[PDB]
Amino acid sequence: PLIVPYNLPLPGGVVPRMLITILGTVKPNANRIALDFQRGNDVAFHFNPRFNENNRRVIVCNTKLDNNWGREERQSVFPFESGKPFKIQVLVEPDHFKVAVNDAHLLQYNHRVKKLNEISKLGISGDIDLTSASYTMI
Ligand SMILES: OC[C@H]1O[C@@H](O[C@H]2[C@H](O)[C@@H](O)[C@H](O)O[C@@H]2CO)[C@H](O)[C@@H](O)[C@H]1O
Repeated sequence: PLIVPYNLPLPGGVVPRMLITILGTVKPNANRIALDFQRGNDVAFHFNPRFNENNRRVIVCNTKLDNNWGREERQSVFPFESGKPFKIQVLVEPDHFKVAVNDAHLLQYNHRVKKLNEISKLGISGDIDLTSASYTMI
């Protein structure tokens, strides 16, 4: 496995047709997972499954610019389960990140950060055993 938090370099940032795949297993009694696609200190795309926010499971997505969080986009469809292996695929499309979990479409997140080729790191954190993190051009 990989050590969490884990940093995956994205050389020359991202670009449409780039597919990023994260394989892991959620720990028992998990509280959170986070993917942070960063442009330097900014977070272009924060993808944050929360297992207990007011006794609901929710996915919170956002962007952080100059250390300020923007408007959250929330998704109540929640495909993760404590204890279970997962696959998160993030496909960069021209206008949005497209996220599928376990081969089922989950959400899209429109690009707020425009300099895609400067989004050069993915941080992976939270209550998971991380198996692999990689990318491919499709
Ligand atoms: O927006 C993503 C960001 O959220 C922070 O938590 C928010 C919270 O979601 C919101 O309901 C409350 O009113 O303000 C909190 C602080 O901005 C998280 O702390 C952060 O890690 C991100 O997940």
